[PDB]
This record gives sequence, structure tokens and C-alpha cells, in this order.
Amino acid sequence: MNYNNKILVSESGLSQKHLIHGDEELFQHELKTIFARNWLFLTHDSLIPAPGDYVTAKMGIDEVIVSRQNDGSIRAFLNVCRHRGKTLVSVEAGNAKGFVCSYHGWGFGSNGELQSVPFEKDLYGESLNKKCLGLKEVARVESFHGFIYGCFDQEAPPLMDYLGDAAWYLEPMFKHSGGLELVGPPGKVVIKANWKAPAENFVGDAYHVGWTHASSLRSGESIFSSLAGNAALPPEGAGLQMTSKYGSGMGVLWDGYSGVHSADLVPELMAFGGAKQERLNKEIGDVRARIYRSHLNCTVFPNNSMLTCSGVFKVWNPIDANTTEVWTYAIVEKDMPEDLKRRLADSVQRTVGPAGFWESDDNDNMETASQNGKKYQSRDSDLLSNLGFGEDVYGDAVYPGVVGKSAIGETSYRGFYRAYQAHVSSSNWAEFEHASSTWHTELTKT
Amino acid sequence: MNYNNKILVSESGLSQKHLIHGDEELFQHELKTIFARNWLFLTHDSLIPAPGDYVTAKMGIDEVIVSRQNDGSIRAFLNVCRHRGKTLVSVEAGNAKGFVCSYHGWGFGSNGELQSVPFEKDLYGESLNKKCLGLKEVARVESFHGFIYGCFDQEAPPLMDYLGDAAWYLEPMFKHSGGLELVGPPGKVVIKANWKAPAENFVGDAYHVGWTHASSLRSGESIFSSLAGNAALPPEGAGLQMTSKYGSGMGVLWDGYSGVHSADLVPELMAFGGAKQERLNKEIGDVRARIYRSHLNCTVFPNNSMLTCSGVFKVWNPIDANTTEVWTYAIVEKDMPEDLKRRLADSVQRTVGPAGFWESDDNDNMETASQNGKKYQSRDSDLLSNLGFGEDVYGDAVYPGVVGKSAIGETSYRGFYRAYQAHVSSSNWAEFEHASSTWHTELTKT
Amino acid sequence: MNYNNKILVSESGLSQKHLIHGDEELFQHELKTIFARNWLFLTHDSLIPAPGDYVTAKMGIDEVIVSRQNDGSIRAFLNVCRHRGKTLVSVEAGNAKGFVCSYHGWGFGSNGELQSVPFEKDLYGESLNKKCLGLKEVARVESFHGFIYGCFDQEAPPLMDYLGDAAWYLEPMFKHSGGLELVGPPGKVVIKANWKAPAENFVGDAYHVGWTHASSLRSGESIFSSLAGNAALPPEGAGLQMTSKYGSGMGVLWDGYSGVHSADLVPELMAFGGAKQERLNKEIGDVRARIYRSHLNCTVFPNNSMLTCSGVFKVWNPIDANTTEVWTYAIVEKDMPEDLKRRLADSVQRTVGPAGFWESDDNDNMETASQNGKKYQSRDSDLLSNLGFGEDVYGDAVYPGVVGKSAIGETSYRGFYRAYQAHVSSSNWAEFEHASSTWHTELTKT
Amino acid sequence: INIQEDKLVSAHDAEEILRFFNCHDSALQQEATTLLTQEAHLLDIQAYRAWLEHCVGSEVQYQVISRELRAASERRYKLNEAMNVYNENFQQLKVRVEHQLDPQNWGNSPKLRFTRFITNVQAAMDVNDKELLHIRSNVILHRARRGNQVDVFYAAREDKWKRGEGGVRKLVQRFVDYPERILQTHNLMVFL
Amino acid sequence: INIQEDKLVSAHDAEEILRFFNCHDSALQQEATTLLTQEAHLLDIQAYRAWLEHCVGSEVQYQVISRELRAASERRYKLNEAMNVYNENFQQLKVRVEHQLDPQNWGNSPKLRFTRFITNVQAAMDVNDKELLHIRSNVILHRARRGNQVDVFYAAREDKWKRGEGGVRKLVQRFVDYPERILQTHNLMVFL
Amino acid sequence: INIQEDKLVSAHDAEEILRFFNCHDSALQQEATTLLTQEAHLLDIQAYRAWLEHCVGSEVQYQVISRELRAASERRYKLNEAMNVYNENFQQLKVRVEHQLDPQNWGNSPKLRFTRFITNVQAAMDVNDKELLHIRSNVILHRARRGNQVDVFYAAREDKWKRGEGGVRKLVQRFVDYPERILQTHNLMVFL
Ligand SMILES: c1ccc2c(c1)ccc1ccccc12
Ligand SMILES: c1ccc2c(c1)ccc1ccccc12
Ligand SMILES: c1ccc2c(c1)ccc1ccccc12
Ligand code: FES
Ligand code: FES
Ligand code: FES
Ligand SMILES: [Fe+3]
Ligand SMILES: [Fe+3]
Ligand SMILES: [Fe+3]
Repeated sequence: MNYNNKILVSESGLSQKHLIHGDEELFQHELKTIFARNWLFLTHDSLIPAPGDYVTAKMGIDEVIVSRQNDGSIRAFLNVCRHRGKTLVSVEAGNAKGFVCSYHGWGFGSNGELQSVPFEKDLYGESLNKKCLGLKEVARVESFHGFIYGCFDQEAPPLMDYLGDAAWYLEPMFKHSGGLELVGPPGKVVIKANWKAPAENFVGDAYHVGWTHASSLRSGESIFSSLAGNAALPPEGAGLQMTSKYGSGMGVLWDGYSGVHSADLVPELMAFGGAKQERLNKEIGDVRARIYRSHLNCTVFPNNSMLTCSGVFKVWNPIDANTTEVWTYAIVEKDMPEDLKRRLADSVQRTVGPAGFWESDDNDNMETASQNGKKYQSRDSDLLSNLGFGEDVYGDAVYPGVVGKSAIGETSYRGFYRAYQAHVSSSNWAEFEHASSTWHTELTKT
Repeated sequence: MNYNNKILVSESGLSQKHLIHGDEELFQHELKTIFARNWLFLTHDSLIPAPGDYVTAKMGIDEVIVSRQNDGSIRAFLNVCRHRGKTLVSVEAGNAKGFVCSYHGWGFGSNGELQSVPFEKDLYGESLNKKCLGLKEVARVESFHGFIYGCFDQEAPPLMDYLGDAAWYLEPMFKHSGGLELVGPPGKVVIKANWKAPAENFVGDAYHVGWTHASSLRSGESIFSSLAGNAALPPEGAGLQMTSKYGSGMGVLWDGYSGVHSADLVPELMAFGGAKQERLNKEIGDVRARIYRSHLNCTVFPNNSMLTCSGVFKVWNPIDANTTEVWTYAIVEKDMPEDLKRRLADSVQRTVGPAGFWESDDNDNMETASQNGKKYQSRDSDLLSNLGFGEDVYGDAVYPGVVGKSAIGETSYRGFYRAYQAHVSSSNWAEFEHASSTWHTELTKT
Repeated sequence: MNYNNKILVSESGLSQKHLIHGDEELFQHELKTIFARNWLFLTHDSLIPAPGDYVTAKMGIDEVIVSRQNDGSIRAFLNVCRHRGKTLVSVEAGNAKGFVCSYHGWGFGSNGELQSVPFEKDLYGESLNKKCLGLKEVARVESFHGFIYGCFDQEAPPLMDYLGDAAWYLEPMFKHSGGLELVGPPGKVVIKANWKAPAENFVGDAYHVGWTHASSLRSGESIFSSLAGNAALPPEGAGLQMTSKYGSGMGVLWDGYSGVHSADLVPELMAFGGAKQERLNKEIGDVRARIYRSHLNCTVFPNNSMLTCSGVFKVWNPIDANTTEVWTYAIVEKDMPEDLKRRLADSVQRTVGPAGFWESDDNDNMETASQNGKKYQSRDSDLLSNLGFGEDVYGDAVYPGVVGKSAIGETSYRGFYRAYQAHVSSSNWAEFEHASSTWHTELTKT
Repeated sequence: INIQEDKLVSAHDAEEILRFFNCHDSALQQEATTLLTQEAHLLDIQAYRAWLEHCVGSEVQYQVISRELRAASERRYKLNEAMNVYNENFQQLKVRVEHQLDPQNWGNSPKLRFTRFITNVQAAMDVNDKELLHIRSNVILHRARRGNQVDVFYAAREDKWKRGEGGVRKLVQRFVDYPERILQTHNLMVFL
Repeated sequence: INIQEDKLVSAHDAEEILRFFNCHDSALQQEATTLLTQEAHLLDIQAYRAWLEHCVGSEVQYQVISRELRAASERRYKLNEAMNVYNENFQQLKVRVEHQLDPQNWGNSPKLRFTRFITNVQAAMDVNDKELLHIRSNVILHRARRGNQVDVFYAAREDKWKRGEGGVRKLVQRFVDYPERILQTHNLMVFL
Repeated sequence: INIQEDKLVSAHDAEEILRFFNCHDSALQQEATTLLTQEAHLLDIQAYRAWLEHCVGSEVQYQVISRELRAASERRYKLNEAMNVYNENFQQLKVRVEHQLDPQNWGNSPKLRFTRFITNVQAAMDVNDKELLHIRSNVILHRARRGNQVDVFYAAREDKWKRGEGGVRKLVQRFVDYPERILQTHNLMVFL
């Protein structure tokens, strides 16, 4: 398939060829044009706080070691020995000054450097240039308020610029709240879905909640519970949708601070959020203080998603076109009481973790939509994302980005897939930029 | 591989490259040139008799919903939502006026039309053109005496013409008997064989019966039991073989009305068939009345097979080059006593169903012949189908088609694979027709 | 990928692209350029000693029947029926005058000839040319002191020439010892590694033994036990490494006659080997008598490995790029007492068989190094094999081949991969020869 | 169990629960365990004739069904809900045993390997026929053949056993509703 | 067990062994076997309300953890070792049961099929609370749905059971440390 | 069992059936069940030293074979029918236990997870040696490691157990004929 020419996503992001969820050649092409090029979530400060602390993470299909350095910085390296390519680290987290390979015993520092080679003098003499045999380093590692992302491409925009107009929406919770912590370790489950199915669902899909999660809404008694079975549509002005140049986007459901959490947490959460909002009004203004305690369903392009307030943090790790490894963490506000943090973390897993009753509602939708992408009569068919098209704005005086001033629509799908297509058809960041010079105009047409 | 040029089947169908059973690129090419082009079995009137009755079926690797309309017609649609491509129907059979998608709640009629969209007014206004969002319909749906077939290609011959000279042989049982019913639900089992292995075996393979089924012949005491272990060859003129322009073909074993059924059903069946034959002599003539009560092993090209009289009805549903999903139904004559129908259905499954002791005899033959097609030294080797070549006729005064007037031979392999090669090397029906303008001459050479 | 041009192995064998362990297109290309071209291990005289004795074996992904003929020769044939391609033989060993196909009953002789066809007269008349329907024969079958190898390519060098300079090292044990027997049947286990990972490890990898097998060294109390955990490096002149034109190579660890065997066998083995060495000094000279009782870790290119003295004999049967079927036999000296032979065989399996505690130490190394070859950021990375480069010699007065006069290095990797690259980039043996006309010069550079 | 409240429970399944919750006879559960362990041993070693002779009653019905997938809310569609993978009387089981033992059953060379794991045994005497023993048990059945073929079956078995010739308890009905709709085990040619 | 010598054994695991090696009460093991076979039967037929009513105590903690993979020699890294796949009180289990029974739980049409195999049952009375029964058992849980989806779960269960309403023994704690770190079963939405 | 009539049954298998059909000693079956459940618990928690000390006799033969696939009708080919995956005396088992416990056994970090399911227990005293207990049982053994590696083993075990030091019954012979010819579990490095 010719990725320069093939129209996988139509103008304005209005439709996508269903094959994008099933085609293995395109999956391989995504490893290059999506995953090797863009910012990918690694870990949080709270998981590797002290020097020598490390975790392993996926970046696309590659595995990396992410290590706190002695100077307080974080560096990341391919989890592959520089000798004959054995996997260096077989655990998920720990603390070490370095890593020794179990094949021939080569010893690498936490800083990636080849520090020791067994019997180097006797065997290699002075001839092994260890300076040139450090672990393959992840070119770019940056932090967004403790959330650590990596990028293999040195040419990428800084993470802050990459978040674009999405950053303004995340800041009340990620920054002005006093900071978030990631509670580990994550749940990990393999689903038979393409990574884009859950990514698109989190970025933009409020439409499904009432029908898909009817049973979970009714059973759990959560704040969105009136939606169960499409019994009710959100009020006028119940929220909005946004999207951004580099593909990240989110829904905003005003005031939904208890999110997916069952009635056992609703009163305490609604009190806590309301109390912080009152303090924040003075600091960041009423609109942004309200955003702090409003439910944001967001995808940080390409494959990191979250529900703020619900406290859900997801990585959709790609395996092949119909296989994804789902990592599920909880996010909590640092200044919450410890007992609340613990119950919130349990509630995140309860609802959307490996046995998450909400997440179970989504499984067949994600899996079959992805697998149908392989079926012959569906490959060239069009997935529709036209809801709200021709009502989006850009450059609004209050809410930045390309914005749909309605709670339910497909604005964020359109921006996600506009960015996706611009990457798939480009060889580097310069070409993506050239392909995106009229991004918001394309999205606000008609 | 260049399918216009590559000789996968030699002149007159005398041999086939073994790779045809193993090559995944060719499998993908078959989805286009075989399965998307030809008539495929869906269901029977008896399984969806009343308005709103539906079943799901495979057509190649695609899934369709097959629905009885209010006006008594049958229409079939891809089982894929027109919004974001979720599988619409998750059951095998039922009765409904329509189908609602579990993702966002879009509601489709039994007639495929997009009938409702949740909150359409509030969300889409007047802007969603539902008239253009009906389910993707199977272009062609036709019936052969209650047996319902579909074809994705509008250019296909009518089903009757497509059956060609095979139709004459099926009519005594399918039409003049008073009609057949399909007894469901089917058995369903996955085998590690290419769909062509069982298809070719049913179309033309009487040679294997004595040796492959030696143990089943001896144990069950059926009417063909004297063949066990090649102890005996059928008499002179014990049957014939035929084949046709569009690839369908069959063996005829004179008088074998009890077929594979064990001695517990032989007397009752032989009486019942003989009694109907006596009545039919007057209506359709002695030869065709005899055909009615003779065992026909037939493949309706490409992947539907049956044993008449035994009452076996098979779909070889393709999954990949070495995986097939086998569906097994029973066929019974409508005017049989209900208790006989029930015992006949059980006996079909007993012999050739999921635990069919006969079908078990075939498994290793089908699976290893298919898997050997992947092995390097066998890919370019030739599968032989030359038995009886140079003794076939066309245009006989009594028995139509290309016919071998012998019970055991490979006539029907040759016609099956002639049709297969003509499709694989053609881009459409017109090209198949041009490639088949001397079909019977090619088959009757030397 | 263009195999004529792509540099998969750098000059002098100094590095290999990591993708070679993961790329399925290259795996398919290896079936042609490695496995269909080179000598592959089949069996031993001791396993098919009498006329009619046969075994099945893999040659690449193909299966062959290997049969002792009436005249005492051995012939090998594809295990595929010449009619419709069913697998002829479903067992691993036996004795028969021929093989009958379970599909249609065609009968083939132990000599491959189509000897009988059921009802040939009635069905085929005089028209079936059975003379042309013998099983597809393995072009070349030769013996190295009872060890039987096959090659599909008639153009291959004779097996003796193919072993090149490696033959001199094997002869003391394989010939001058009085002969070896292979003790069957083999263990058989599937590992998730490329066939080259274990092949390279056996050909050349003494470096790993101390670290990888630390736990097995310490627990079993074997003669190499002082190496455990890199506690000690072998003495000065503790051994050597060699390699050869056609890729075979080995390590030599002087005097290690008890090899991997735990202390329960060390005294008896060291006595037995020393006693035979004393007799051999007079016959073949002190150096070669010592080689007889020195531990040789060898790969006969491409995928047959062994540890002499330990008595380990391995076939790394390829399945796909990250799957290998490991066959493990024991080799014993014919003139050993029968009770020792039995305990030695058990000890081989104990250490390196399906539950071999040594072999278990290797699993993750082999599996992850192979699987990392598929990961995007590692495909184009370089596996290093430069240890000892610039210290190898050729044409030494005592030890033939390209030789590193040190116990631990990567000499044998370099010769293995030089041969591999010459085959992968060549269309036939003539081209390999042209690509190898300066093989030893390339290996001894700098 | 009230199946109006426990919405997912079938009338049949509710009836079988009641059978075993009522009375517990520890010795009977132990008799049933022995009977089923011995039956499974005979089958595992492929002593199919011994199985017929020692374990299977002349009046047996040996039935394994496969049920069509239907909507949980389906109330109108009324046609045959299931097919019979097995629905065998003694003579039909005998035909199958003879098929297994036939020296030209090519599929049985090299010899198959069976290993059965029988668990969750419950036993209760019939209310009306004091000589009919209801036994429920679950089976994992492992079948290995031809080097690398491995098939594992999983099922619940509803049996009726009754004392026959020589006072030996023998199987008079086995009923299995096979849990997997599409088999992924090449066939179901095993005696569950 | 000395865990200084048996280097691979956790303090927790060593504590649980001692519990069952001490005293053997054959009748108690038989009571536990019945209790667990009946619980498993109710769950297999999807009688989730009956399960709650007959098997689960009001004070229950139903907990399934997943433990992060750490180096066998790890002594410094100190953060949360595990997450809770389940950590449910009675009300939370009730929410899950209601979710299973909801007619708009689309995932449950067509009806799922469960088959559980309970083995290795051990039972011991608590030393201090003479009314608390410690039961250990292992489960294989087979879940089949939608024609060709088959998921098999494997686990050891550390339970505490206590007599409740009507003198019926009910589950007051279940603890499972799930053995597979990355689930390959689509989810863990089954009651182990 | 007449193996001339039951054509598929081996002489060895026929001999073992007779052992258990003869006499049934319910209490002995219960003793065997306890012994095997405790052994399996020690192994599952990786208390390999405790296993050796409490479960394994000094005179043990611990043997697991793999049998070459041969024609059911094969009567001439006479060479070694099987190889020994395990054929261990006490010292050899000790070597393996030490290998498991070694802190440089890199394969054991992160720690493995074992779960064993023991079923179909039968027990009979030897006819000639009144102190030798024959126990037959089947095992499913689940091994999980490194996030997504899962290997499941299936086998029948023919054991001999005898009272040793302190009157404790210990394993003096285990024999397993492994049912799968080509292992699909990376290795057989588990104690069945
Ligand atoms: C708005 C509210 C809840 C959700 C979404 C959007 C989007 C995805 C999602 C997924 C699980 C649970 C809730 C949600
Ligand atoms: C003639 C008679 C029986 C059969 C065939 C041809 C062809 C296939 C087949 C398959 C199963 C059972 C019987 C048959
Ligand atoms: C020298 C000594 C032992 C070995 C090797 C080289 C190479 C491979 C290997 C593999 C298993 C056991 C021992 C060895
Ligand atoms: S592969 Fe890591 S030290 Fe050799
Ligand atoms: S995918 Fe069907 S309604 Fe959205
Ligand atoms: S395939 Fe072997 S005889 Fe026909
Ligand atoms: Fe959702
Ligand atoms: Fe057949
Ligand atoms: Fe090694």
C-alpha cells in the first residue's frame, strides 16, 4: 500500500477506512510513523522517586528501561544487551546501580554505559571500545508535572508544545491541584483489539456511555447514572469536546468529579473536589477551577488515555493489528488523605481494571470493530466520525483548540485521525508540519 | 505471484500445484476471485420460515445476517454496524424486527435500513442521511428449492444457471421428492485443513472410501460396507461421475439410499426410498426416479458439499489456508415421518458430525495434505487428478455434463479445478466466461 | 529485502543485523539458500541398522523418511504421497518393506518406488506410469562414521569436503575411538528461539558458560565447575577455537572428557577416556589422542550441534523465525561398557534434554535474543562477534582451519556467519564458492 | 433458587441444584467418586470393551448436545435448540468401540494418549426410584497424538447410574451440554 | 519449613503450610469439599444471587491481587507491591452480581458457559477463633462464549469461612494471588 | 481386562487396573489424598528442600519417560522404545533442588508461580510388601513466569510410597509416561 497516496482518513477526519484496525502492513508502518516518531508514556516520578529506581515500559513494541539518575534526571534505554541482543532486565520495577546481562555477564550502568565486561583484560585487551557500546538511548525524555514520556525521534516537538491546546485543559488537575501521583503497579491485560479502538473511545466517545455501559451505570449508582440505557441525554451545555494540532484531545463533562465511581465514593469525592475548586477560583479563575473538577476523557496521542477525576490512566500497548496489551494505573491527587487515595485506587481497578465491570462493557465493541477491519467486505468500508461536523470552532475566547461546545460529538475523533493520517503519509516531523499547516481550518469546515 | 500467468492447475485439470492448499497470499486472492464472486450457501427456508426470522452465516471470511422479510423474500446484510464497524448480531439465530448496535445504539431494520439513531435530533439535527447508511447488502440472494445461497457479485449467473448440468442430478431429490428440509442447528468444528481438501473429497472422491473408511465401513454395517479395506471394488456400472461449467460436480452411486447410515436405519430407509421411487417412475421417468434414491456426493462450487440419501449437508468455511470451520447440517425429505427425520438427523451427526466416526477417518488426510502445501519441497509439486482422463464424455443422451461412466474416478476433480483456475486468473465474470468458452472440450481431451 | 545486496553480516563476520533472528521473509529465504542447499543431519546407522528399518526426520521444514535398503545403503524420500499429497508415515521409527497411504491406499516401497495402486487394472488400465511416480528422493545421502546426513542439492560438496577443517578435530572421537553410537530416541521440545541462536551458542560460545550456567556448574559438581559465576577464567592455553570454509566450527577445551556430567560420572569417565588416549597415542599421535578426550563444542553447519565427551547431539529444527524444534540424542563410544552407556545417555538428558537443568539456563538467553530481532528499534542493530579478531591464524602446523589459540573467543561465530552470508546472497553452490574464494583471508584480517 | 430473581439460571439447572442440596450422604459421594475414577481409568488406558462391560448399562442413553447461540431475551424463535454430538444407545456405543479397536483405524496409529481429570463429584439417590443414583461430575479430558497435537475438553456431566448384572452400578444416562459452541479440538471423538 | 534454608519460600506461604500440617480432621476436609463443590455449582449455573445469599458472609473481603514482578534479590525498592483486581465487600459484590443480571448487560447475550474444577482441598479450624474455618483449594475455571472464545483461569484460594445465618457456613475472606501477571483471557471478570 | 480382546490396552496398563479394582480401602484412599495434596502444596510454594525432607525417600527412583511413536502393528523394530526425561535417585533430585535454590539461577528471577491440581487418586497396598503403598493420581501443573509465559502440563503418576524416618510415608518410586511426544512448554523443568 502506498502511504503517501492512499487516503486512509478522509478530508476533515470525517471517515476512516475500516482496514486501519486490521491491516498488519499498516501496523508495521505505524511502528515507524506513529510509535517511533511520537511521545509515548513511560512512568511517573512517584514510581521511580529515588536514584537507582527503575521500571520497564513499552514504547510501541520495543521495551525500555527507565531509570532515575544520580543527578535527579531520568534516562531511558532499550532493554537489549549491546553484545548479542539478550533482554537485559526481566522484572517490572526495582532499584539498582546497573544491570548485568545473564548471557555473558556484560554490566551496564543505570546511565546506560558499558561499565564492565567479564575478563575484559584477558579477552579483549585494550581493544573493546566500551564508550561506543552503551545501551541504545531513548533520544528524548520529558516530564509533564511528573508524568514522564519518551520519544525515539530527536526532531519531535517538546512535550509541552506537542500537547498543544490540550495542555490548558489538563493543567488545573495536573498542576494547580498541587500535583498527581500514579499509583502502581498497573493492571495488565491483553485484548484482541487494535490500539486505536480504545484510544478513539477515550479521546472522544461520550456517545457510547449511556448504551454501552447501561448495566454498569444502573448497577454502580455513579454520578453519570441517569444516562443508563439512553434514558436521558445530558442537559444543554453539560460539556464540550476539543482537539489539537498533534492529535491529543478530550471530552469535558462539567462537574463530574466522582466520575465512574460507585455511590460509596460519591459524597466524599464531591466534597473534596468542591472544596479545592473553591480555593482555586481565586488562583486560576472560576472557569479553570471548574475544569479541575470536571471529568476529562482524554487521549494523549497516540496511545495514552485517561479519565481525570475518575482517576483512570491507560496505556494501549500495541502488539499487532488485533492485539493490544492494556496497562491500567490509578491517578490520585497528592493532597488527598491516604485512606481516600487507597479506596480511589481500588475503585479505579474495580471499574476499569483487569476485572473492571465498566471496561468489560467495552470489550466486544473494541474487539469486533477491530477484527471486522480484516474482513474482506469491510476493509474498504468507511468508519464514520461526522457527528457535530460544521459546528466546531477554533480560537474561542475561553476554550482553546478546535472545540465542539456540546457534551457529545465526534470532534476529538476528527482531530485524532487528522493527525494520524498526517503522520502515516509523512517521512519525518518536517513533513508532518507541512501536512498540518492548516489543521484547524480543515477541522472547522462547512 | 502473478495470478494471470501462474499455472496453478494444468490443462484439463490433470494436476494442481500443492501450494494451492498452503499459500496465504493465494488464500487472500481467493477471498476476491472465489468467495466474493461465487454463490455461497446461507441457510434454508426451514430455518427462517416466518417474517423476522434470521440467522447468521459466513460468506468467505465475512459474516452476514440473513433475514426473512415481511413480504416473504429473504435479504442478507453484512453483520457490521455502519457507524464504527462493531459486529451487530452476536447470536446464531432468532426473530426480530431489527438489530440495535451495542456500541452507540444505532437501530437497523430487518430490511437493513438505518431506522433509528439515539438522540438523532439533538445530536445530528437533520444532517444525518440515514437513507445512505443502511447495512451493506449482499447483492444477490436466490433459492434452489428452499436452499438459500448468496453472492456478493451482481454480475454472477443466476443460481440455476450456475448449477449448470449438476442441477439435473439434484432435482429428483431436491424437487421431485416433495422437498427437503434442513435440520439445524449445525455442528461446528474447526479443522486444520484448507477448504479445498474437503471440497474436492466430496465432489469427486469415491476412490478413498474403501481404504480411508475401512474401520467405519466394517463397524457400522452400512450399505457400502463390502468396500471395507478395499476388499471389493464396486460392480461394473455401479455409478458415474459428473462435472459442470461453473465447477460443481458429483458422484452417483446407484441405489445407495441408506448411504453411510448404520444397519439400524438401512431397512427403513431402503423401503422408504424404494416406495417413493415407484411413484416417481410415472412422473419423471425410471432413470431420474432411480437417481432420486441413489447416493450423490456433490460439491456446489466452491465450498458447499452434501451427500444426498445419507442426508449430509456441509459448509467448509474458510479461515486461512490451513484452517476451516466445518458446519454440518442434516437434510431430510419433508414427507418422511417425523420420528424417522429425528433418527436420520442424529445419524448424520453420528457419522459425519463433530463426533462423526466416519469424518474422523478423513481428518489426517485433509489436514496433512493441506499442511504439506506449505512445506518447501512440496510447494511446486503436482497433486494428481488424472484417473479416468480420456474416457469422459459430454452431451450424452441420458446423463448431462462432462461425465465419467464409472463409479470411481477423478472427473469431478478436473472440472472443479478447471473452474477454480479460470476464476483465480480472471478479474470478473466476463473474463471467467471467456476463459471457459471451451470448458467441456478441455475436460474430454485425449 | 534484496539478499544480493543487503549486508546482513559485516566483513570478517564481525557483526550481524539483529533482524536475522526475527525476520520471517529471511526465514523463508533460508529455507531456499540454507536448508535446501546444505547438509542436514538425518540419523545414525545404530538407529536403522537392519534392512527395512526406517526413521522420520526433518530437513528444514520438510519431513523425510530415511530407510535402510536391502543392499545396505540408505535412501531418503519426502514423506508426501505422490497422488494428493497426504503425509505417508505418521510414526517416528519402525521396520517395513514399504509404506501405504491412508487416503487412497497407494503403496510405496522402502526404495521409494510406487509399487501398487489399488485396483490399478480396473481404474487406470495400463495408463498410469508408476515409474514416474516414486517418492521425491533426497538427492544426496552420505555418512560420516555412521552419522547420516542428507542434502536436497545435487551440486553440494561431498560431506567430507563440506566438513572441511572441522573433520580433523572430530576424527579422533568419531573414527579412532572405534566408533560412536547414537542412543535414541531423542528428546523433542519446542523453544521460542531462532535456530541460529542455539547453533551459534554451540559453535563458538565458551564465554557464556561460567555466567549462564553458574547455578548448574555449582550444583552438579562437573569438571568445568570452577567456572561457576565467573569465579575463574580457564588457564593459559586451556583450549582453542576453530572454523572452516563451509561454516562448521568448534571449541576445544583440553582434557574435559567428563564434560557437563555431574560428579557421579566424573571418575569413571576420566579413567575411561585416559585409558583410550594412552592406546591412541601410538596410533594417531599425542596431540590427536588428546583431542579425542577433549571437550568439543561444535556446530556442523547449519543446524546440527554436539558436545563430544559430554555426549550431547542436537538438531535445531526450524519452524519459523522465532520457533525451533530441538531434538536431543546421546552419543556414546561403542566399546564402552553397556551400563556406562546407559548412565551416560541418562546423564545427557538429565543435563541438556527436555528437563535438562543446564539447557534451562540457556532458554531465556536464546528466546529473548531471537524475539528482540523482531522489535522495531533492534532490527537494524548489530550483534557483536569481534572477540579475538586479529589474533586468528590459518594454516597452522598442528591445528588446521582458521584458529584462535585461546579457549574463549568468537572465532567460530565469525566463520559461521561468513558462510551464512555467502549462502544467503548466492543462488547456488558455484556462487557460494565464488563468494568464499578468500574465506580464510577475510577471517584473519587485522 | 428462584429463577425469576436469579435471572440467568435455567429451570433445568435450578432443578439439578435442589437434588444435591437436599440430602448429603457422604458415603454415597465416596461410592460415586470410586465409580467415576475407575471409569475414567478404563477409558484413559483405552480399555473400551472393559468400559462397555463394566461401566455401561444395556439401557444407556449417552448424549452430548451442542446448543445454538440465541439471544438471552429471545421469546419467539422456536426451532430445534440443539443438535446431538452424541445420542447413543448401547449398540451405537458398541459400533464406536469397534471403530476404535479396528486394526484399520489408521487414526489410531501411533497410539493416542488420554488423561482424564474428574472433579466436583456430587451424588444423590432418586426420590422415586430408590435404585437410581444421580451423579454429577466435571471432566477435563486431555488427548495427545502425533507428536504435537494436543486437545483439551472441558464439561459437566449429569449421570444416572443403576445396579445391573452382578449388582455392579452402571451408567444408564449421561447428559452433557457441551460448553463451547465451535469446537477447536479437531473433533469431539472422545468419550466424555 | 525454615525459609532461611528453603530460599524460595515466602513467610506467608510458610505460615499457611503449618496451618494444615499440624492437625488433620478428615471430616472437616469432607465438609469443606461439599461447601466448595456447592459454591462452584451455584456459580457455574450463574445463580449469582443464590451464591451471595447462601455462600457469602456480610463481613466478606473478596480479594484477588496481581503482584509486580521484582528481582528475587530486591531489597531497596519499597513501593506498592501489588494491585487489587478484586477487593470487594458484600455491597461491592452485590453491585457486580447486579451487573451480571442486568438485561442490558449486552456481553451476557448469548449466555456465557462456566465450568469450574475445584481440587486440592485442605481445611483447618482457626487456633484462636474456634468458629473460623480456614479452607485452601485450587480452581481451574473455564469460560466459553460467542462460539470460539475460550478462557481458562488457574488459581489457589486461601479462604476463611464462618457459620452465619441459620448456622450456614459462609465465606468471610477469599484471597487469591493471581499467578499470571499479564492476563491472556480478555479480562478477569469471573468469580474465582 | 483381556488384552487380546481389548486390543488397545498394554500389558502394563492392564496390570495396574487389577491392582485397584481388587480391594477398596476408603481410608487408604483418604490417606493417599492427604499425602499428595500436601506434597503438591510444598512443591507449589517452591519448598523444594521441605519436599525432599518430608516427601521423598532415600531409595527413590523419580522417572518420567518419553516414548517414541511407533506403528500400532510394529513387531520387528526392537531398539530403545523410550528416553528418560527424568530418571533420578535422591542425590540427583538434590542436585536439581540446589539448582532451583541457587541465587545465580537467573531463570528464577522474577519468582516463578506454580499451581498443581491433583485428581483421580487411587491407593492400594502391595500384595507382597505389606508396607509398600501403590498410589495412582493425575496432575495438571500450571507454571507461569515473566508476565506472559504460561505452560500447562498433564500426566498420570504411578507411585510407590513407603513409611520411612519417623513413620512418615515417603515417595520411593514415581513413574510418568509423558503423554505429549513433542513438548510445547519450553522444557519439562517441573516436578510432576
Ligand atoms: C465520558 C465518560 C466516561 C467515559 C468516556 C467518556 C469515554 C470512555 C470511557 C471508558 C470507560 C468508562 C467511561 C468512559
Ligand atoms: C462416495 C461415498 C461416500 C463418500 C464420498 C463418496 C465422498 C466423501 C465422503 C465423506 C464422508 C463419508 C462418505 C463419503
Ligand atoms: C563449552 C562448554 C560447554 C558448552 C559450550 C561450550 C557451549 C554450549 C553449551 C551448551 C550447554 C552446555 C554446555 C555448553
Ligand atoms: S548477550 Fe549480553 S553479555 Fe552477551
Ligand atoms: S458502532 Fe454501531 S452504533 Fe456506533
Ligand atoms: S493421497 Fe496418497 S493415495 Fe491418494
Ligand atoms: Fe466505555
Ligand atoms: Fe471420507
Ligand atoms: Fe549454555
